[PDB]
Amino acid sequence: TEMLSTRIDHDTKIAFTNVCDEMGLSTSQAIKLFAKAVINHGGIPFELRVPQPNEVTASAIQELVEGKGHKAESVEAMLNELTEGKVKHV
Amino acid sequence: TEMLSTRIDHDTKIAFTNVCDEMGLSTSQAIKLFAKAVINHGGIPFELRVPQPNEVTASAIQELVEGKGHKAESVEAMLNELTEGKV
Amino acid sequence: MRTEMLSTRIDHDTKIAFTNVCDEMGLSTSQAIKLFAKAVINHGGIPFELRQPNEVTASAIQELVEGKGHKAESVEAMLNELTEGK
Amino acid sequence: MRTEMLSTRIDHDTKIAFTNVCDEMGLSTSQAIKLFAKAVINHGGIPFELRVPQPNEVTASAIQELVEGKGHKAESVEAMLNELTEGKV
Amino acid sequence: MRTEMLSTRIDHDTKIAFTNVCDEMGLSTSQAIKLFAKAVINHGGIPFELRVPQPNEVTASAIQELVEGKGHKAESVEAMLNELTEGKV
Amino acid sequence: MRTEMLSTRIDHDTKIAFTNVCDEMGLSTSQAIKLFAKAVINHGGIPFELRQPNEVTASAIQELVEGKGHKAESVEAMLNELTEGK
Amino acid sequence: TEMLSTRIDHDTKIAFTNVCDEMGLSTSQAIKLFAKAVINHGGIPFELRVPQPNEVTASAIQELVEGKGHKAESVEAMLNELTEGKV
Amino acid sequence: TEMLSTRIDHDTKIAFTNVCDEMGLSTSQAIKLFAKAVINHGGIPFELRVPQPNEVTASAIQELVEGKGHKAESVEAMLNELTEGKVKHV
Amino acid sequence: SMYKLEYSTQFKKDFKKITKMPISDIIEVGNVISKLQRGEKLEPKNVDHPLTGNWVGFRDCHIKPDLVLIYRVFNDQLQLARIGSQSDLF
Amino acid sequence: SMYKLEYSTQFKKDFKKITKMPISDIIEVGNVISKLQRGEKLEPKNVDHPLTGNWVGFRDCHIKPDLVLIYRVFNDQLQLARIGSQSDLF
Amino acid sequence: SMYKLEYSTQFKKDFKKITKMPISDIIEVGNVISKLQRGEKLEPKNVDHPLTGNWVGFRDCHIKPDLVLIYRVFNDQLQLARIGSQSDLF
Amino acid sequence: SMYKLEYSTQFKKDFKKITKMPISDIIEVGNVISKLQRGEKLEPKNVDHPLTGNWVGFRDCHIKPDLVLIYRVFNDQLQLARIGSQSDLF
Amino acid sequence: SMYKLEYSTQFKKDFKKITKMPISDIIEVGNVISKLQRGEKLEPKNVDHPLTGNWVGFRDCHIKPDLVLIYRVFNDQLQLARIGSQSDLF
Amino acid sequence: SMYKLEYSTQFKKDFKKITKMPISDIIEVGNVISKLQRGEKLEPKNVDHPLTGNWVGFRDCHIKPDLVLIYRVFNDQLQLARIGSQSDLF
Amino acid sequence: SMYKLEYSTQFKKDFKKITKMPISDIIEVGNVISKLQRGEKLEPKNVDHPLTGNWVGFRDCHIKPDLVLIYRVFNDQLQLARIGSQSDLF
Amino acid sequence: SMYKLEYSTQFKKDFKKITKMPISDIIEVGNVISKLQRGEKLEPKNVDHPLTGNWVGFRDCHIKPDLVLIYRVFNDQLQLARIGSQSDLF
Repeated sequence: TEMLSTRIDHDTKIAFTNVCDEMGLSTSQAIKLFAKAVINHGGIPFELRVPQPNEVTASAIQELVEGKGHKAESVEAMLNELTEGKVKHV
Repeated sequence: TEMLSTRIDHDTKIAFTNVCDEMGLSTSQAIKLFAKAVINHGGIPFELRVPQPNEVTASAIQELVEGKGHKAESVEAMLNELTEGKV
Repeated sequence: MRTEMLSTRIDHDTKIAFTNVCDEMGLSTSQAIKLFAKAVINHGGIPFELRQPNEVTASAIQELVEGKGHKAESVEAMLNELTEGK
Repeated sequence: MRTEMLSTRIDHDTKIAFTNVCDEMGLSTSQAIKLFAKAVINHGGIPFELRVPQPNEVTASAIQELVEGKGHKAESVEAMLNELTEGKV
Repeated sequence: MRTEMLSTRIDHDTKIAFTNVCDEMGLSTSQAIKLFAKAVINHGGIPFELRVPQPNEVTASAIQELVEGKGHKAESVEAMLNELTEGKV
Repeated sequence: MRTEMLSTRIDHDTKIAFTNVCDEMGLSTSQAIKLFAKAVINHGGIPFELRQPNEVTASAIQELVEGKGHKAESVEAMLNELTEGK
Repeated sequence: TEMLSTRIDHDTKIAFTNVCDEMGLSTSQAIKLFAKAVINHGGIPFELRVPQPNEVTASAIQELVEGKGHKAESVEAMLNELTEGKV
Repeated sequence: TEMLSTRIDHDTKIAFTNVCDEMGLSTSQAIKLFAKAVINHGGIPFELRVPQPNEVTASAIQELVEGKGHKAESVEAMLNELTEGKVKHV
Repeated sequence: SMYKLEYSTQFKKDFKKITKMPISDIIEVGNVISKLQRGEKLEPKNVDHPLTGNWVGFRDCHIKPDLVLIYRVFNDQLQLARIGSQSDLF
Repeated sequence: SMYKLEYSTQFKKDFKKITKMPISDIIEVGNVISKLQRGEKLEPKNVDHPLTGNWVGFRDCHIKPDLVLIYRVFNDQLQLARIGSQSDLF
Repeated sequence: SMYKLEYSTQFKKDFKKITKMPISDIIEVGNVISKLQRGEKLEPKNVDHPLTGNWVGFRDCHIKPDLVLIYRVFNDQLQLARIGSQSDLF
Repeated sequence: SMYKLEYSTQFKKDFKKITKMPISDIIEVGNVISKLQRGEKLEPKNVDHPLTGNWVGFRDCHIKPDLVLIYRVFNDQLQLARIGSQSDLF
Repeated sequence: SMYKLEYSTQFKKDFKKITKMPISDIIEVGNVISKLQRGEKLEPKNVDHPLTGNWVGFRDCHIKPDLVLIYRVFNDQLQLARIGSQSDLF
Repeated sequence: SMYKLEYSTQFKKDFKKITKMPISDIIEVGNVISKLQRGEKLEPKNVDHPLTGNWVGFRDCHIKPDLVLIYRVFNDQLQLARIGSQSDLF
Repeated sequence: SMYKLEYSTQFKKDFKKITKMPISDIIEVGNVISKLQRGEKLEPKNVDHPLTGNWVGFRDCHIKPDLVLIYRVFNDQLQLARIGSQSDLF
Repeated sequence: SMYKLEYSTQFKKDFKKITKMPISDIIEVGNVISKLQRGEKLEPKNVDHPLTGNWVGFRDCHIKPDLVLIYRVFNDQLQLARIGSQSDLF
C-alpha cells in the first residue's frame, strides 16, 4: 500500500473532518470512496461548483432583502432573546 | 498547512492516477477538489458504498446462525414477555 | 404488467416548491420521483448528498444531558475500572 | 402543518430494488423521496445526471476476463453450485 | 434505411422559444433532436443536469443593483420608451 | 391550453437504441425530448457538445477539388493582384 | 511545452479567479481541465454563446435597413427573375 | 485587460486547436467562453471525465470482440482495399 | 393607483437592442410593462411566473416566446431588471 | 402446527423501544410476526424481500415505513434478528 | 393592394441555391412569400417568429424544416434579407 | 443442446456471499442459470434485458429484485460475470 | 458608528441550536457579530468573503470551521440570514 | 484534573472494545482525556472541534484517525459520551 | 512474428475519409499500424495508452494530434476498431 | 516556389478583407504561403495541422491566432481555399 494525499489549510481540514465524521466515515474512508468512485465512473461523479444556499437560506435572504427582518438594538439584547437568557452579555 | 491523506493499495493508486491524468489533473488536485466539494455541499455529493456492517445487527445475526436464539412458545407469549405485560 | 405505488407525505409548501421546479424543468412530479427511484437503483446508491442519525450516541448524549452520568474519581481510576485492570 | 402526498406508479421489481437500496443506506423510502424533493428545490434542478446502470471497476474486470477467454469452466449448474457453495448443495 | 418519427407534445411558447434557440445555433429542430438522441445513446444517459433557468452574471448584477435601490426612475412607460429608444417613439 | 407537436425523423436503429436507454433511465422518449427542449430554452443554448458546417468553405474546397482553381505565377504576383496594389 | 491563453478584462478575471478559489483550483488548472474536456468530448460540452454575427446576413440586413433593396412587381415576377425562368 | 493561460503539451495544444477551429472559435474565444460560463454557473458546467467511445466506436469494438472483423494479410493489402488503390504500398 | 417605474442600468443597455425591433413590437413591450405597473394579470401567452432559481423574488414573462422580461414588484415599485432573449438572460 | 419461534438477545433489547410505542403499533408488529410464522405472504406495503448486502442470508420487511424487521426462516424456525428503524439496523 | 416587395442583393445570390431545388420546393417558397405579402398568418409548421439575436428587427419563418427565410415588414414593405439553411444564415 | 458453462474469478468471489443465502434462494439462482444455459426465455419478473451502457454485449436479469446476474451468451458458452446486489455491481 | 441589527426568522430558529453550545462558543458568535456591526475587518481564520452567486451581496464567514454565519451590510443595517454548519446552510 | 469526571453507560460499553486495543493506545486515550480534564488545548492531529446538527453542544476529537471521543465540558464537569470509530458513533 | 490483421466494418468506412488525405498522411497511418503489428513500442508523440473504461483492453494512439486510432492486440490479432478525429470517435 | 500556386474564387473574395489589414500582416500572409510553396515546415505558433471531418484532405494554419489559412498540397500544386477568422471559415 501507498498513499493518496493533499495539502489543505486548517479551516478546510476541520470543515471536511466534521462532514466526514458526521457521515460515519474516517477521512481515509472518504478519500478511498472518492478515488474508487472516480475509477468506477471514469470521471469526477458530480459537477464542481461554489457553495449554493439551500431553500431555507434563500428564504432568509429573501426575507431580509424585502425588509421583513427583526430588529435588535444590540448584540447583547439579541443574545439574551435568541438564547432565552443563557447568555445575557458580551 | 495540514494534510488529507489515505493509504490505498497499489492497483487502486495506479487506476486513480491514470483516470486523473486523462482528465488533466494530479491526484492531489483531485482530492482537494473532492474535499472542497464536500464542504461546499455540506455532504458527499455522490453515492456511498454499502456501509460498514452494523455491529449490533451483525452480532444478532451471528448469534442466530450459531443456533443460540431464545425460543418462545407463541407470538402472544413473546409479546407479553418482551413488552413486560403491555400486550 | 404489475405496478405498485411509491409515495411519501410532504408539507404543502414543499409540495408547491417541488411542483414548480419540476414544471420549469419540463416534467411532472410523478415522473421526477420515478426518475429518482430508477437512478438510485442504477447507481446502487443515492447519487447526491445525504443528511447521519445514531440512536446509541443520541441516547448517550441524552443520558449525560439529563444529569445521569457516572462519576469517576480520576482518569486513572476510570481506566482501571473500564479496562478491568489492563 | 398541512401535509399532502407525493407518489409515482412503478412496477414491483423497481419498488423492492429501490426499497432495498434505501434500507441499506439507513433511510425509509419516504425519507429518501423527501430528500430528493428537497434537493431538487435546493439545487433548482436534479442534482445528478440521469443515466443507465454502468459497470463498476470490479464488474468491468470480470467482463474483460471473460471476453479474453480466461474464465473457469464448470461441468453443469449443479457441480458449479456445489463447488462455489463449498458443499451447501 | 427504415425511418421513423420521434415526437413530443409541447405548448406553442415552448416550440417557438426552442426553435429560436436552434436557429441561432445554426441547427434545424430535427437536427437538434437527433443530436440529443444520439448524445443520450452515446453517453448512456442525459449528458447534462436538468435544471430551471438561472440568471447569468449580467442578469444577477442587474438584479442586485435594483435590490440595492440603485435603479433609475422613469415618469411613465411612454417617457421611458422614448428615452430608451432615443426617439423611436 | 395550446399544445403543438415537436418531431424528427430518425433511423429505426437509432429509435430502438434511444428508446432502450430511456427505458433504463425511467422515462419515455416523448418525456425525454420535452426535457431536452425545455433544457435548451432554460440554458439559452444546447448544454452538451455539438457536431460546424460552412457552405462557403465547402464550395471553395469543392471548386479546388474539381480542378477549377485560379493559377498565380508567384506569391508576389498573387498578392499584388488580390490587394489591388498594396 | 506550449500555452493556451486569452486576454480578458480585469473584472472577468477577478470573478473567474474567485469562483475557482471556491472550488479549490487555480485558473490555469481550470483552463487545462477545460482543454482536456474539449478533447475528451471532441466538442465543447456546454452551451455556446450566440455566435458572432454572420457577416453575409449582417450585410443583407444593413442593405435593407439603409433602404437599398431591389423592388419586384410580384412574387411570380420575382421568382421568374431569380430562378432565371425555372418558375 | 490581463491574461488567463495554461501550460499544455504539443499534442493537447493541436487537438484542442482543431476542435476549437472546427467549432468556429479562436482559442481565445473558447477560453473566454469557458471562463464566462464558469462565472455564470458558479462552477464547471459539465462533469470531468475520461474519453468515452460513442455508439459507433462501441459497435466496432463489439464486432471485433465477437470475432466478426475482416481479415487482411498485410498492412499493404489493407491499404490497397481501404483506399481503393490510392496507396498500394508501405 | 400605479407602481413607480424603475429600470436597471442593464435594462437601458438591453433596450439598445430592443429599439432595433419594429415599432409595433416595441409598443407591445410597453403594453406588457404598463399592465405590470397597474397590477394587471398578464395573458396566458405571457407565461408569467416567479422564477424558482436563485432569482430573489424576480419574475419572468414572455413579451414574445423569445423575448423575456425579468422584473419584480417591491413596495410600490415595478423594477425592470433585463429584457432580451433566453440566450441573453440565462 | 407452524414454524418454531426464535429471537436474538438483541431483538429482546430492541423490543424495549418497541414497548414504548402505542399499543396499536405493538399489535401490528405481532400481526406481521404471526403471518411470517404461518408462512403467509405479507402485504404489498410490507415490501418483504431477501437481503443481499451485509445481512445476506436474512430477509427484511417493513412493519411500518420506518419500522423494519430483520428475520429469516431456517429449516422449520422463524428467527428474528432485529426490529427498529433503518438507521439502527443498517 | 398588398405590401411592396423588396429583396436584398444577398437574397438574389441565395436564390441560386434555391433555383437548384425541385420545382415543388421553389413553389413552396413562393407560396410563403405571397402569404407574407398579404399579411396572412403562416401555418404552425412555418414557426414564424421575431428574431431577438443578432438579427433583431427582423423575423424568420421555416419554409421547410431546414430552409429558413429572414424577412421583415417595415411600413408597407415586405423586405427579404436571406433564404437558406440555419447554418448559412446564422 | 446446452451451452458450455463458464464463470469469472469474480463470480466465484461473489458466490462466497451468495452461499450465505438460504438453500432455496441458492437453488433459484441455479434454476435461472439453467434456463439461460438451455436458451430458455426467462420469466417477466426476471426483467431480462441487454444493458445499453458500456457492457460489451452483457445482459442483466433479476433472480430477485435486489439480486442481479450479469451474463452473456458468446458462441455456445454461457459466461457468468457477476452476481450480487445493485450496489455490488454498478 | 454602528449598524442597525436585523435578523431573519430562520436566524432565530438557528439560534435555538446555537443556544445548546457552551457559553464560550456563544460568546465567540457574539464577538464576531459585534465586529461586523462596527464595520471592522475580520481576522484571517474567519475566512470572510462574499458568496459568488445571485446573492445580493451576502457574505460567508466561519465563526468556527463548521459554524458559518451568512450576513450582509445593506445601508446601515447588519443583516444576519443564517448561522449553522455547512450541511444546514448549503 | 481541575474538572470533575463523568461518563455515560454507553461510554463504559464502548470501553469494552477499547480494552482490546494495545496498552499504548489505551494510555493515549487516557492522556487525551487528562488534557481535556485540565482544560488544555489538544494537538493539531487531534482535529478537536465542536459538533453540529443533533450533536450540537458536544465536541469530537480524534484520539486516532479512526478513534473518536465525543465529550463536552458542562459546568465543572468533563462528560464523556462515546468512544469508537466514526461508523460506530455516527 | 507478426499479428494477424483484423479490422471492423466501421474501420473500412472511416478509411473512406482517410483516403481523401494526402498520400504522406496515409503512409503515416500505415507506418503506425505496422509498428503495432510487429508488437513494437510506439514513440512518445503517438501518446499510446489504454482507455480507462469497460473497453476490454482497447487502446488509443495519435497518428496525428487529431487523428486517433482505436485498437487492441488480442491473442495474435491486431484489431483495428476506429480511425478518425476525437469528434468522430468519442 | 517549387509548387505551382492556385487559389479559389472565394480566396480572392476573402483577400478583399485581408487587403484592409496593415501591410505587415499582408506580408506575413505572403511569407506563410511562400513557406508552404517551398514545402517548408511552419513555426510552432502557426499550429499547422490536417483538418478532420468534412474538411479532410485539407490543412489549417494560423497566420495569426484569429487568421486562418485553409490549403492543401495536391500533386505539384499548393491550393489556397480560404483565409479568414475561425467564425468566417468554419
